[PDB]
Amino acid sequence: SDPAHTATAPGGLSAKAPAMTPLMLDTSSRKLVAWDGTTDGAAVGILAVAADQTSTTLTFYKSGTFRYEDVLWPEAASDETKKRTAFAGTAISIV
Amino acid sequence: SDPAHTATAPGGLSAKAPAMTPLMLDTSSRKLVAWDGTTDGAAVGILAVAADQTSTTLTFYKSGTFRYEDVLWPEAASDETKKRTAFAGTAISIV
Amino acid sequence: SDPAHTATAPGGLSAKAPAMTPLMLDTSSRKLVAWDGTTDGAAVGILAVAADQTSTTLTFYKSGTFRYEDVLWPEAASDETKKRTAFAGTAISIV
Repeated sequence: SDPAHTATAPGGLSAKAPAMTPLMLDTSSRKLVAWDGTTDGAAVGILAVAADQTSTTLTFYKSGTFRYEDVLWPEAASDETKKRTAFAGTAISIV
Repeated sequence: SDPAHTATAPGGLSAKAPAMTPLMLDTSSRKLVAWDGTTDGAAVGILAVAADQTSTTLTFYKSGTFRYEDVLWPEAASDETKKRTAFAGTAISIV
Repeated sequence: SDPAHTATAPGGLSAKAPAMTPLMLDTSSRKLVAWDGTTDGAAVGILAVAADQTSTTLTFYKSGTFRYEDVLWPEAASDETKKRTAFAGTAISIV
């Protein structure tokens, strides 16, 4: 049914991040960074391999269905519905 | 070919919506609602399972290729081109 | 591996475009046109069949993984990172 395809892109993480972390683009450099949890519609992917500020390239999921309880959401994303639709319009969804 | 993958998310419809209805996010709650046909780029999916105002979860297509004539476009979407590219950037397209 | 799915949409090119040309929506007509290389986040597809200003329909990739070296980026897209994440959030990625 729904394949979880991976992808790679330049990383600009501020700190170490585990797999299952939502990612967004930095608006200035357009590197992948952790989603802030507060910018609506900014999530673009889910980190697939743990990484940090030294990681030049990140490996991330660009498709699939992920359980709500399995994604390591940022604490600032305090609303369950906005998390559940954080990937709407991408090939990623939340169950 | 181009399988049509489904997804689920919280719903906030105000009226009955048959399958094949384009959906957008509500800008306040970020629940899935009917695409208004007037906010450019806001369509995120196509309802897969008929639903209504009591539906708490909507089941929607997040990929696939759909015939222009089969999608139940909102009437306020009066321009054919803008309908045909309403899903550009998503995994959905119109033929 | 990650299938590259095609799509069709109304085209609005003003010049010849070979296959592998990044595409964006025209913000007035919402026809598919060449990505300018400067509007951040506007790339929505990669042309799959060469086209020109006479083409009424463009045939494009809406998913897949493409090599950075194979995509025919516009000259104005001068920053490698911004090209590499030009499709983030779509079903397309760059390797």
